[PDB]
Amino acid sequence: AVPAPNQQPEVFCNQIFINNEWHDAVSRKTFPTVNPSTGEVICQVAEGDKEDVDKAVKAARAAFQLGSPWRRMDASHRGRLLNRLADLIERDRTYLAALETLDNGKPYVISYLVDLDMVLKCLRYYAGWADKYHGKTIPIDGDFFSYTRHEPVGVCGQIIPWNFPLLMQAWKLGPALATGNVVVMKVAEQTPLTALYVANLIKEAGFPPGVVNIVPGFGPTAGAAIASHEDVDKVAFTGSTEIGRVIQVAAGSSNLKRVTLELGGKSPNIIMSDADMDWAVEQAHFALFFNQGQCCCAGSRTFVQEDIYDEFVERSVARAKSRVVGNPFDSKTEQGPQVDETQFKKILGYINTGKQEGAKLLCGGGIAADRGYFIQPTVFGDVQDGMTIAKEEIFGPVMQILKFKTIEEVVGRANNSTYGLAAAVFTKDLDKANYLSQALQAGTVWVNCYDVFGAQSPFGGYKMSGSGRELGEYGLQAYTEVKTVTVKVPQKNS
Amino acid sequence: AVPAPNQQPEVFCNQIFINNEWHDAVSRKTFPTVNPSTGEVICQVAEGDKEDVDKAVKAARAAFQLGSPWRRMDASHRGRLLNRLADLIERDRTYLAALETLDNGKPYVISYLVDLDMVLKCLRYYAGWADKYHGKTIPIDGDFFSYTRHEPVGVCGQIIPWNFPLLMQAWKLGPALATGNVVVMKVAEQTPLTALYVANLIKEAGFPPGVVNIVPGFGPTAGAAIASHEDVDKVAFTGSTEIGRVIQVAAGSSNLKRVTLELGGKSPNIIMSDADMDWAVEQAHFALFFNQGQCCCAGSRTFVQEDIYDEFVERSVARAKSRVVGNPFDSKTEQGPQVDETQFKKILGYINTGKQEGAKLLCGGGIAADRGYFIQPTVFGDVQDGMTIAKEEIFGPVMQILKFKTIEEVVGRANNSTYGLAAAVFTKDLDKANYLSQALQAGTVWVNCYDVFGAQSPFGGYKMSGSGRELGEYGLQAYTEVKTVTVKVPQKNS
Amino acid sequence: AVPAPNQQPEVFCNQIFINNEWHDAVSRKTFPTVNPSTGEVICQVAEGDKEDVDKAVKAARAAFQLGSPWRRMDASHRGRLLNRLADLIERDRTYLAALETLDNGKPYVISYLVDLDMVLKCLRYYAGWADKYHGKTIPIDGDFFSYTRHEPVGVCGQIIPWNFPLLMQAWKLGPALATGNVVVMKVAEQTPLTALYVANLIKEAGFPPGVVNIVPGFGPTAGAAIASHEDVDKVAFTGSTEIGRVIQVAAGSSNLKRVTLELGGKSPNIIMSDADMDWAVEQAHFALFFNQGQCCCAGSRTFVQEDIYDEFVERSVARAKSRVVGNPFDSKTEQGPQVDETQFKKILGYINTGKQEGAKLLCGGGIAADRGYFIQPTVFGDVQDGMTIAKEEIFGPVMQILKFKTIEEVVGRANNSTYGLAAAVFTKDLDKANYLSQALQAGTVWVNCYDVFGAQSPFGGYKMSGSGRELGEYGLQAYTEVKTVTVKVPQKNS
Amino acid sequence: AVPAPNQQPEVFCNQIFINNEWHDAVSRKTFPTVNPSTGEVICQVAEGDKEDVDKAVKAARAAFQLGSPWRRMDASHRGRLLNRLADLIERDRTYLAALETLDNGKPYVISYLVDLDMVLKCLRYYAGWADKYHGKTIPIDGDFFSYTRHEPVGVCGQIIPWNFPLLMQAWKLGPALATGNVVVMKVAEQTPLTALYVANLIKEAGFPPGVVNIVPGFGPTAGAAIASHEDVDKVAFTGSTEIGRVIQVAAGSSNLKRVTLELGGKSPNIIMSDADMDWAVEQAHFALFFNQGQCCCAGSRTFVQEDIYDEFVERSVARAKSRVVGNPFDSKTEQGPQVDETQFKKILGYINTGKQEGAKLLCGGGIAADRGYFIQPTVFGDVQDGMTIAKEEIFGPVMQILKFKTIEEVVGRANNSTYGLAAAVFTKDLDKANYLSQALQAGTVWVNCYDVFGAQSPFGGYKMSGSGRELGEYGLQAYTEVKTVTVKVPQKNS
Ligand SMILES: O=C(NCc1ccc2c(c1)OCO2)c1c(Cl)cccc1Cl
Ligand SMILES: O=C(NCc1ccc2c(c1)OCO2)c1c(Cl)cccc1Cl
Ligand SMILES: O=C(NCc1ccc2c(c1)OCO2)c1c(Cl)cccc1Cl
Ligand code: NA
Ligand code: NA
Ligand code: NA
Ligand code: NA
Repeated sequence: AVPAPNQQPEVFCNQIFINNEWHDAVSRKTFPTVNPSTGEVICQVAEGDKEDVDKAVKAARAAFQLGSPWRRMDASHRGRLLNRLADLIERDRTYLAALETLDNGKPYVISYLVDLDMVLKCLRYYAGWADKYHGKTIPIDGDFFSYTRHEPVGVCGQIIPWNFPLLMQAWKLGPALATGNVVVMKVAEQTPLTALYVANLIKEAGFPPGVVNIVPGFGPTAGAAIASHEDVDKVAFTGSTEIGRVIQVAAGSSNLKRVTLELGGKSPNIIMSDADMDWAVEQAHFALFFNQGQCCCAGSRTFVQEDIYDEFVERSVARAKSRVVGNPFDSKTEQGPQVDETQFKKILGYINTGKQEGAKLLCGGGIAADRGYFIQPTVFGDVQDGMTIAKEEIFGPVMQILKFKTIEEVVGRANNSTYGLAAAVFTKDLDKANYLSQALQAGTVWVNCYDVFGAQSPFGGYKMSGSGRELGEYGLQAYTEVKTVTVKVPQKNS
Repeated sequence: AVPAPNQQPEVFCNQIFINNEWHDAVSRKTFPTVNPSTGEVICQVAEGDKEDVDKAVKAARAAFQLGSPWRRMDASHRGRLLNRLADLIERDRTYLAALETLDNGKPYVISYLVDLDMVLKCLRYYAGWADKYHGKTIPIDGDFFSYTRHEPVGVCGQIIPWNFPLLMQAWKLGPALATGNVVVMKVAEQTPLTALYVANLIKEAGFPPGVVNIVPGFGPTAGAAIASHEDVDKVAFTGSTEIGRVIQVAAGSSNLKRVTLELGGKSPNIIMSDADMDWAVEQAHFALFFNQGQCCCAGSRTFVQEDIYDEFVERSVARAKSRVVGNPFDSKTEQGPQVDETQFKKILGYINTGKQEGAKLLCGGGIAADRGYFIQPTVFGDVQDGMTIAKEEIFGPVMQILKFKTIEEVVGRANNSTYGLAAAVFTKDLDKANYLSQALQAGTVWVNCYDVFGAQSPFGGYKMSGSGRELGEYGLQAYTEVKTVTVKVPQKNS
Repeated sequence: AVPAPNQQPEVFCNQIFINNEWHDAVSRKTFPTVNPSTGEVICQVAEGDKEDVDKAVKAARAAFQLGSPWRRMDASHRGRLLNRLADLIERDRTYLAALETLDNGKPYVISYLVDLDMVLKCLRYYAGWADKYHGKTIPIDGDFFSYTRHEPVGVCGQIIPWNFPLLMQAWKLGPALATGNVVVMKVAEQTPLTALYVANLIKEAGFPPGVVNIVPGFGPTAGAAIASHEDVDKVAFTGSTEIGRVIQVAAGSSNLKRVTLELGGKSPNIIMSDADMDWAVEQAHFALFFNQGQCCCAGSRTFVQEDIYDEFVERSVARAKSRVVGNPFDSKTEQGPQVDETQFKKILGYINTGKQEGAKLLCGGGIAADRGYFIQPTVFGDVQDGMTIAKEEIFGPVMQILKFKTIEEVVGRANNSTYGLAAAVFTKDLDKANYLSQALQAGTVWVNCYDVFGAQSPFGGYKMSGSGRELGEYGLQAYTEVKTVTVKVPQKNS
Repeated sequence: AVPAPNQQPEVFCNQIFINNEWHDAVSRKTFPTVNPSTGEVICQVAEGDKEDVDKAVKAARAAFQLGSPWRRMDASHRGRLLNRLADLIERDRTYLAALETLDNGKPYVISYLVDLDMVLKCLRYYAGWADKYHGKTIPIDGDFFSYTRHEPVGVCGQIIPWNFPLLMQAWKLGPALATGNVVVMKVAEQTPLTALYVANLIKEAGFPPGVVNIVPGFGPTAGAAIASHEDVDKVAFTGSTEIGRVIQVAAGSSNLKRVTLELGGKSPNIIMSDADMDWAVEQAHFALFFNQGQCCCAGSRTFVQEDIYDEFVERSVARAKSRVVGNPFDSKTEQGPQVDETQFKKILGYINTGKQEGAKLLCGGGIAADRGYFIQPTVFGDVQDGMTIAKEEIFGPVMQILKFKTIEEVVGRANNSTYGLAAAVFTKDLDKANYLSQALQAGTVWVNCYDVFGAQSPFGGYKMSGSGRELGEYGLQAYTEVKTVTVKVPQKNS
């Protein structure tokens, strides 16, 4: 049940947001952001660089000074401000969902019902944590009173991706602001607009100036400037595994800022022979093709027990052949365009590679429209662990189906990856679900479902899929600096 | 492996323990403790009364005075003392095991491998908690520093049953001592001996005098004096639901002391048609017959799905007839005698009451030896929910087997009870297991097992099976008094 | 900026509230509620009794059924509902504040700025807890997966007092509803009206029918009915220690329902000779006289070190004489009337008692007006520990000032009470502060302040001031029932 | 009351420890470890490099395989093993104490009463955590059951320093083993002996082969090997801020392993004018001179209020001159030799800068014995913030005394450092205490004490003193990898 979208939403924010004001870049340069459905430019956006990041960091540092409005504010009041922000986002939900669809390509129905819903749920979840993340009083030996203070880490540099622009902004801001930090945020060049607008709403909500600063721009410039900045206390980066390597080195090279990363994956989706066939087929489709395949936790390795392989495959092809690709503003559209021409071309490449390395093309495999970055839903069968398409993140509507015989075999094959973001298991058997959930080396294990996120439950990678967790109580850990205070007392008693 | 037992072990402690010293009752009166296996007196025990509880409580109060050795001792040291006590108990394991069997009647092999293992594991678990039950520092509104101290509740009265004499002592002392409380404990007249020997070890381990005081005696006398005492801060009572209510009333009429209760049960053991038959049969036998059926969480309503009912009943009667009843010191014996004559008569009465209401007596039904309180492993088939034996706690080797058709049915029938201590579900199905464990109104739900206890996991009743939880972190809650300290500061900052 | 009050607000709700609907008593009976300022009837209210409670409990039980809208609702959505209730209460703040003052007698400026603000803060605080009170996964011995579910305790009977009608309602509803329980609430006959109007807002907020039910009526009838009810799972009572006793006995005689109590106190306010004199004198006046002295935690024993005694007393008496008594709607008013004629008389009796037993009456001591129930702020000096006014809760504007010499002395005297709700220490010295805060046997110790409450920090009694805690994370404990699920697994690994 | 030392303890272990066996370096190269009191070689030690590290990592990885004895072991049993290891270390206490003094130089009385006591206390503390670090059950949105498993991070590389050889080993092993990780440990070339002996005790204790592996060697070889190893999951480094940056860059350039750092400091010790003079002077002495000044948290900037400055300086100089230097095994010795030639020369270098830059050398200043790396207790007065000795970590017995006026001024000065490991405040004033503890940007703030460690309380740096915390519950975090398991259920209910 969804409000009709404005199919050409106006843009009101496209600059640098520092101290609750809008700036051009110091260089006065701009860059274009494109509508992926048409390939035409939406507008130019302020192209931030090191000098701009420098202004934002100083503004945040100022806001963080002992005795500032933000530092003195009651924790409960930080929660009031987060709740007010969620309220304003709801007020503007229909507009934001459309703007999201315009800049990103995802279907408006999904932006509205999924993304913006999750944004509201995330911010309202963290609003509640603001005054509940207690330190401890500690029964240390001797005549001492010892306790810990949970203080903010300080100035947090936050780098976010283009696949879920508003949701990722929320995943970062929620825990950060709940714990009284200040942020310098770099948004993706492919999708800067919606986070920029939310910045205006952060102003409207009443956050003191400098508490949230947003610098659009490129990675080799704006992003690198953040990771390497000498007065940034903490960096949180979501993006490719390859770039997460650059970030941590830059943190080592600079001021030894604390680092968390959310990176790529090649998550195994395991279908046992006792699985509910219909449910598992639809879920495996969802697991892979959701959001044009542009999900770090995409179920891009579908392991199917040989007894049910043939039928599972037949039903999966039928579903993929009937997945509607088209204008993201049409309510019937299941899959919009890929985010840009670079991804468009990289995905086509992987398709070309999968055919060459002997995988069996079951459907799709081509461009799905002559304008915009639309790709046919694609399904490869008889995929082998050694193939490129079975090892590398494609980040597109390309499905991999593999065949296995035993539960021991599959555990080994599933875990034989340098990735470890997520995994799933479909089975009716209690013992099989418990065996696999324990044995799978992944940050999240779904059982008879996929892509089930809740602001209550932590998310993050094992292995090279990242480190640290977002969401849940766990999402607060990376944003807290712990101070022990130990006080001599006349005579300690229990 | 089990050392050969001393079948008539010497008794060294048979009086009232106060201030690490042994006292006669102030009346000098004593009572007999009997060997359940023969019906003969083992020895006399000091019969503690109100005047003896008063002495015990005054001693405990003095030990709890601010600045006392017990109050000043580091938390980690209370932990060291508990580990030392466990070490001492293990040193005297073979002796304690045999004395447990002599006074209580359970098989020596079980006293040694189960009861004593569990006593050691309980004490060592709680030793670990001594210095880890943190208070909080709290982001309170305004210019204040606010925190909580987790202090001991104070003088705790503890009344334990006769079914697991040593283990029940450990479940009480573990948490209370870990958190720095002092104890006045009343032990069952049926089984005073092992608990009094452990008082010797407590002194030997170095607990300051008055920290643990033990008063053997009767219920309406010593036990009542504890529950009704004006200077006792907290009572923990394990026993029947009936006496559980005397305790809460006595607390309310006196000083409004804090109360926790571990009462009776009539726990449902649910076997679905897709259970592993062999496993389900043995586990169901175990679930009911363990400890001569003297378990508050005995699976005394065995619900079996109609499709497998017949096979289940045949296998269950075969197993009940094979159960060896004899001298608990004989290694072949699976079942010792009931704890005393009162229990002996009562259980026999219940069997009669069941042969009345048209339940099929399938085996046993009668006395099993002309010497001692031995009762034949009894099975009732085709039991109906309205029958007295399907409603009331028997506390003897009497198994009730009921039939059911659907999952909705068994849920309602299982839940239709004023008891809710435990429950079990046997099934291979993920969803059935999850549906039932959520739906069942019980303090503990075991899946594909029964009587699985861990010091790590809490245990306690829903409904009239008690309130509060023992074991786990949760067992600390009832023994902690929370103090908020809120301090005016010059200027609060995050 | 306090909006001008309507001195005669309209009454919209005066019936029994069940299933989100307004009912007359089955008996059709009503009782008058009085304006303690004029002594004249405001209106009549439905007089609920056993049969009305029974209907409410049934409605509550029905709303609690597995699969019901309240049981199935996302934890996070319970939070949304609590947040909406707060918004509506804030929308109607001016009205509720005026209504509170009409029925209770407290100054309108205080109803508006203190009570209402605290209600909003309590509700918004607990809103945040709804989806954050996690159960545990537990490293139990053996090949098992063991975890705890934190389930709602169930049908909760809440009996609340007249001193803080709206605030006490919120302190009870917040934790109960955050944790998914259902409520049958008995409001005070002196002050039923504001609670009933809030019921209307509960409906407007969208809480399912039967989740909150309110039965206005008397104590020995509606109150006792809830306490003794066989289908009420938990009872929370705030009132006199004497009635707390009846509540506990009732719980024990019936179904062993869980019980928490917030009872009376005789809280010591300790002023060291090195305290800021001006601040100490204002805070001491506030501590005793706030809300016409009708606070469970009133600083009703003011201990003042002998070096500063004569000056403190002189300043205290001066402050008491200038305290403005009169019309609670008049901004100039500091002190309204006591709540009713029963309290009025009780306070006059204690005043006479004080004079009779030799306490030095320094000011007031009598009736301050003819209409209503106004009492002169009264100060006794040279009070001794053995005096009745030094021991018993007066619950009126009657201050006790006692002289002490040493910090070791004052600890014993402060602690020599059957009460232990709160205490305070005024001193500039770090060591004196830490010494006293540790040594004082009280649920809350304020340092250099008094009556500092935060939804974040727990509050409750030691000894006979009650058991359990309200506010903070601690306030969730009594509203939770712990279920252990222990599942057999093929092979346990770390 | 310290048992007599063996002043020339025999060495039993001097090789590489892998799989509970002793190995020569693959290259058979060795290196001398020297007694710093005499400058004479104690013995040769296996010089491990990359190849030996690879052997140790493979051993660790194997011990960590699902289904291995270490993986299947009950968590409570891991605790039993830690406690057993502690008992063994206690058995060998005088021996390890003497060998520590022999290889490191610290006085045997301190090694015995401080280092080994703290090793015992740390290991016993973490033993208790083994089975108590619960994951969560989470009330996620929707029809799901969601929980977290707290799993081990896996193969942990641990690089420890030479200043507290045994204690640092325990600080790393306690948490890592309590949570069921496996370790590859690199010990400092200056002090490899006591840690290798503890490896024998780990074997004796019962730890499976490969769970703990120790590779002595140099930093740029063995250490860099661990940090860059593609199969090490986590690294914990304690050492110079300079090296810590190498560690974080290796992490980033290899496998993105998780990293924690405990680095250097320049901690401020703040003496307010109302401090207790005698106490403050003796504690300022201890704060800096402890462990030959070889403490990361040394109070190396002693800020003293101008009103008591002169008296404080005179008293400090007097105490410094009386500080006994010499043979660490002599009971009168307060200060042993520095650890090695490199440190010796670097300290003398800093003393030279201090003189060159115009700091008043008040006592000491050079070599204190003709044999061994003994340096005189040195005090510089009237130090200025800009001086090299006020800024850089000296890590020797060189005291900086600075003069200040206001509390605001000194906060700004103390916080003007890229270090933030610890700090201390001396004052009798409640408000001053609270103001400073909050305001100081340090990982630990001591009040009226210094160098007060407890296993219960976390320790770690702000800014460039490190990241992550050791000790306490917090110390378990870096050693846990969190897994979310989200399960579809028939129907979610509260
Ligand atoms: O729509 C859902 N997930 C889609 C999804 C996929 C990848 C994502 C995501 C949501 O959030 C960030 O990454 C979804 C579902 Cl089917 C069930 C429960 C909760 C949720 Cl949120
Ligand atoms: O106005 C306050 N207390 C008044 C008060 C007294 C007794 C009470 C109460 C509020 O709530 C229940 O009992 C108050 C103050 Cl002065 C400082 C901080 C927070 C608060 Cl809430
Ligand atoms: O002797 C102590 N500290 C000395 C010390 C200094 C630096 C350290 C350390 C111990 O452990 C690691 O770093 C000490 C003191 Cl005076 C009081 C309580 C507890 C402790 Cl352990
Ligand atoms: Na775009
Ligand atoms: Na007996
Ligand atoms: Na009234
Ligand atoms: Na050496």
